Amino acid sequence: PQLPEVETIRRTLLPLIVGKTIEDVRIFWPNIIRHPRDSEAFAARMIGQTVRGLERRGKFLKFLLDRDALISHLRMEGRYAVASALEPLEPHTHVVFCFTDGSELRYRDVRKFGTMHVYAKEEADRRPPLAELGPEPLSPAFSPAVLAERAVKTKRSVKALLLDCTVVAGFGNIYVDESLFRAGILPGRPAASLSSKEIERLHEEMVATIGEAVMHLYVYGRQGNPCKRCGTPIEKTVVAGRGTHYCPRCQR
DNA sequence: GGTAGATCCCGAC
DNA sequence: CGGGACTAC
Ligand SMILES: [Zn+2]
Repeated sequence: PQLPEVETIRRTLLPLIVGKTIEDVRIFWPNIIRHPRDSEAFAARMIGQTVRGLERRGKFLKFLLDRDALISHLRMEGRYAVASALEPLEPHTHVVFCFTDGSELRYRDVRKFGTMHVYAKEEADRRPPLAELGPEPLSPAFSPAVLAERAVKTKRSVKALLLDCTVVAGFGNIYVDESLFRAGILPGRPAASLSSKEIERLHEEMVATIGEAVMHLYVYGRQGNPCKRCGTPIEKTVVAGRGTHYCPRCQR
């Protein structure tokens, strides 16, 4: 799930778990648990705590309990469901939080790339994976000025810059490619090569693109198909180690 | 310190 | 082969 999907999850999941008390935590793939390193300590500390809130930072979910926060990332294919402890689990279920009311919060992930970290609430923001996370793309904290400052100080491509979690929180591949197209900027452009005008335009499109989604693709996954604006075949290459889609006419 | 690289998984190729 | 977010040049 990308940022907008994670926000939907945050909004929809909260009422399904708020006020419920954890009675057990069951772990079927320990590698998902990143802190405490010992999955048994992770499970033990959560028992007896009640879910009080659910927040989002980038693509991370932050479950707020009594004492602790659970920081969860779903990566490409992770998903949460709330269901009865009486029913068989769905395939690829790796972590289950059992509540005293007989319901469960279940984490599924066919790829097993997801991560979970638990810390005392007051420590979560200064520990991995939240430490160093950049500003929310939809917050005034993410400004053209902030973007420009990062762009000038690097030799990397503009795409690499936007994918950097320290630059902006949870701005995914699909939105990077779409935003760059809408801004008329080639993904392989050196970040430092962007004019003040281009930085302003890029910020504008980043906010518009992801903002619209949080509330029709031009290039992403459209290689070999005509550009919706000019008819030129969309091309796909590798930039910043990722599949990258662009129109060679609209973007410069 | 900045930057790339190794790293995890497994279904679709 | 792809992909989000600790180690070594
Ligand atoms: Zn075009």
